[PDB]
Amino acid sequence: IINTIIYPAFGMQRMHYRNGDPQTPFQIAEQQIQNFQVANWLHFVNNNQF
Amino acid sequence: IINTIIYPAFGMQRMHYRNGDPQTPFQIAEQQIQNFQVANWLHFVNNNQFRQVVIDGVLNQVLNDNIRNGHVVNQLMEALMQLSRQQFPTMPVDYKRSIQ
Amino acid sequence: MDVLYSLSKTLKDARDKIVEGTLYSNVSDLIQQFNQMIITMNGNEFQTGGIGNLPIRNWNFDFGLLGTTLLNLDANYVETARNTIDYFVDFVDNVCMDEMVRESQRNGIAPQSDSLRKLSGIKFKRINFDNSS
Amino acid sequence: MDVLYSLSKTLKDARDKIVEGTLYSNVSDLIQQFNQMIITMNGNEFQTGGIGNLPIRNWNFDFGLLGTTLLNLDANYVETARNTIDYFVDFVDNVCMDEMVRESQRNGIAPQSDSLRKLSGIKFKRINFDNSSEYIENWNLQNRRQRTGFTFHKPNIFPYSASFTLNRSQPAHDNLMGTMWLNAGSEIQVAGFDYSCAINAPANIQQFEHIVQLRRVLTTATITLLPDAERFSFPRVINSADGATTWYFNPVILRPNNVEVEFLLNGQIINTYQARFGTIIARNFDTIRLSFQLMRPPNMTPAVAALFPNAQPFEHHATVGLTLRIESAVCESVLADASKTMLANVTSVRQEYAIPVGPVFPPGMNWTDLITNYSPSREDNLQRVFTVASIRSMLVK
Amino acid sequence: MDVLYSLSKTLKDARDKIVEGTLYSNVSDLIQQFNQMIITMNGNEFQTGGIGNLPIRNWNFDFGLLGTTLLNLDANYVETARNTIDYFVDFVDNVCMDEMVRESQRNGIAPQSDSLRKLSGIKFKRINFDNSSEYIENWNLQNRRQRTGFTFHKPNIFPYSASFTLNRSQPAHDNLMGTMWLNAGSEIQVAGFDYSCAINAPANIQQFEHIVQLRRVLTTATITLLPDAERFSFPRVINSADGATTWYFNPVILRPNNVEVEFLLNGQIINTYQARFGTIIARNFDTIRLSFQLMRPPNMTPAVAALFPNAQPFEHHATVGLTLRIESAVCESVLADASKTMLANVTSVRQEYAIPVGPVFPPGMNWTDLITNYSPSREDNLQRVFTVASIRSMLVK
Ligand SMILES: [Zn+2]
Repeated sequence: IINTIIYPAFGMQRMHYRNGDPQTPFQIAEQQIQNFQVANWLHFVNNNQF
Repeated sequence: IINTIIYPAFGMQRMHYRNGDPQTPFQIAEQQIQNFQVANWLHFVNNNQFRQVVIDGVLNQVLNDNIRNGHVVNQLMEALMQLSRQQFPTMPVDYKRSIQ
Repeated sequence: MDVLYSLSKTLKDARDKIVEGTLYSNVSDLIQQFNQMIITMNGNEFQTGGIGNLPIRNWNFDFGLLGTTLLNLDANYVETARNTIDYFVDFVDNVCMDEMVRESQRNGIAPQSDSLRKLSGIKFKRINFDNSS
Repeated sequence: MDVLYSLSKTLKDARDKIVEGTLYSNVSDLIQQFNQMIITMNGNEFQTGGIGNLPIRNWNFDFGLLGTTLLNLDANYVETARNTIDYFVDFVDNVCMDEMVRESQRNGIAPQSDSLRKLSGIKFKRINFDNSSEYIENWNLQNRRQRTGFTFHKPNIFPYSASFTLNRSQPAHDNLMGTMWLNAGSEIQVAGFDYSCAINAPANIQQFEHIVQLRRVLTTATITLLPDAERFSFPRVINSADGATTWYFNPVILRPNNVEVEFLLNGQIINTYQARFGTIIARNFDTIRLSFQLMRPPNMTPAVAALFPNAQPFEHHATVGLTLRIESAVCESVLADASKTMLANVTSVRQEYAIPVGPVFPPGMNWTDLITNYSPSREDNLQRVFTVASIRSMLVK
Repeated sequence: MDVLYSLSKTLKDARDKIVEGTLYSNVSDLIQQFNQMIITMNGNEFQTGGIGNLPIRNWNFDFGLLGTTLLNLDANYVETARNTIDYFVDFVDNVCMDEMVRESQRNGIAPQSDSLRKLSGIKFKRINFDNSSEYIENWNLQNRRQRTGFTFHKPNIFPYSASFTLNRSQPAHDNLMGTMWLNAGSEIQVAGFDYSCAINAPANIQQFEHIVQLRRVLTTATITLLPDAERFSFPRVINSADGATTWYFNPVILRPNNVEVEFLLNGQIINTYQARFGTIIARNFDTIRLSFQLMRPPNMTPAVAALFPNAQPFEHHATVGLTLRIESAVCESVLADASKTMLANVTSVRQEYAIPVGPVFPPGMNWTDLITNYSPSREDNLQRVFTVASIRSMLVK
């Protein structure tokens, strides 16, 4: 999602997102780009649990 | 073992490692480890020298072995307990999963 | 005892770092610590006071945890939190004061109050943190 | 306002935790907060100054973010950062100072300057963080209307007052009886004198009393009380009450008899100490009452007897006294004390920029005048102004 | 240097946040920083001591890193850690002390010891972290050539000086006029005396003046100014200026007339106060000038008139005085004050280890001698040495 849907048509692709296994990939997109609507999704999804 | 195990799955030296030919990778690793359990294995393994010293039933030098090992066994119990706390991060998932 | 300490730095670093407008991530490490507490507590009941003019008030826990859904802090988030803090504040005050009056010749270096004696219990040690005071 | 606070702790915890070396992981939580700021700012425009000799300065924002990439920090990383910080520092300074000068009667609590008024705006609230700085800590608790409180060493609660009261006097001022004192800062010295050495007094004892009313309640006060008032133990030539002439005071000191100190709150005795010198605790009071007596010595060696004749002239004047010093205390209202630089910071910025006298504060932020008529407006303005001074001192000293 | 700092805040924030029980995710960011260190160190050898009675202890490194998962900490975890910390503590102590004694005329601002010189090395920089300790904070801001600043309650700016100046005297010392004073620490007391009570003086007024030149500028000073100099209000027998005889001082105190205090900076009046007693602010000054007068009382009751005859002998000596105390102030240079233990720490370590007198500091780190000739070299060495003392006090008190 992060590398083919949100960055790539949101003029946010400059690096095309490089990830090399372990840590959390949604997560890190959160503290990277700014936008509120987009920004709430991230925290609610990421830290969403049972 | 040292490389493709412990060190990284345990998160410690992510600098994987580099031996020459004198003192042993199983031992030195010790001085540099912080998980007692892990740490005892090391000295015991590096120091368990087949107690080359015996003179029984009249002249029978038959390089012997630890009561410990013998049937005190625990060594095993400890070899396990140390294993019981090697379950963690660093690289891809299918890794820890499979290994542990 | 050390237990006690935490309880506060928890609240301070709380009533301080938790305000209308700070990014969640500035409290991620904190939030956690907090919840951890609530858990260990809920269920057990306490008695403070019972000396001189000091009132005997009974405290009880059975609260709910703190929602970590949020990107910044919406006002609403705070108020629902502050309400929970205020019960702990008014608590600790009564806890401190109760152990701040008892004295003992033999062992006057350990906990005296029914309130604190119970804290030194092992099942609570799980809280201690940031001992910089 | 709280906004403002952050701006600093941001920079401090910044100009502090960001240096050639350390691991990213120690600042990860920080870096973020920072950027978040730049964003909210960029695009906006400001204006500070314009009053008195204060320069007018405009500021704009258009800055790059921070490399959340790297593992460790290389020198180059810092310098490109420090360059951005320095613009904010030089900024805040100008922001503080601009709001540290304006006063206001009606609402002397809320913001004044065009600079800050704009900050209280909602769109900036996205910046608050880590309010452990004692002052802001109390700024909040007061908004929510709750029990505040500060800490002071040698507080400055007593407006300067140095005078006397002659309870018995006559034109020649050769047989006086009364008290003289000095109330200033955190100290009180008071002496009771009786030129006649209680020769005709009932039980040969003259009673004295000194009452001091604080303008604000002090709690948790650690106090030193000592017998004798050294300040009034030496020969003096003093102006008469009407200023028409001068009298002579030639003291000889005796121990104060039946010393009783009362710390009252709304007329009620909260703490009372009878002849206890050394360190005493006064836990909550708005008034101090010192009562002490001069008792004519019932037995006197010749040398002593010679000082106290049965008839005038009375040449050696029997004097008893007390000294009381408030070492530390807590007050719900801001006050000047012997350690904090707040009053000095506010007073200094106003003096340096030739700020005109306003409608709230006395000329020169004079402490005695301020504490003497410590109105609600002066206190709200003082607290606002002291809190800003404390925010400023986190970065600029 | 900055390196050094870290080493501690590392240990403190360590011996503090690492206790039986706490949740790991409170130290995750910390743990890391720690390990990072061990690494950089291991494989290095050090040596401290070698001077005076300072032992020469040697050190080597070979540890590793903590890192095994655990939601919470088990007792066992701590003890295996504390054992490693204790070697670093006992280390740093020896490191501090070793660099806290050496002085260098040349670069008394640079590292000295074989121990530290090695630390400033680049390969160690990978350890820096959290510089919020007031002293280091200022160490940096200076190294970058910027505006420093510190905080002091009752600063120690005045070298001890207790003397007098006779403006009118004669062999018998029976009709003197002049001033006597005590400048020490943060306080000044000065008295002006005129045995003749200005009987033949123009307007029956004798002018006095006392000037004190600070060795460093003080800003933001909160000051208490009170009339009278109690220290010079009692009878004294004093040595004559030439030491050949002794004179008698028998004071009687009058209120100082036309009191004017000026706080000057480079000859310019920055603050001036006319007869204002109590709390006053002096925002930036390198000199204090106190001017006051003795005015013969125009109207005197008999008792007063009797003290001041038209002709000698003059037996009661008219005296006026002032007392000034700097409660708090900011200085761009380090100074001793009434609260900080820096001077005492440095002086104490040197005394305990019988450190020989060096080329920079006066014998015994004598404060009066130091502040009297506060050269750039002494200040740079003092700052280095004070900053190290402050780093040490984070762990060892
Ligand atoms: Zn003091």
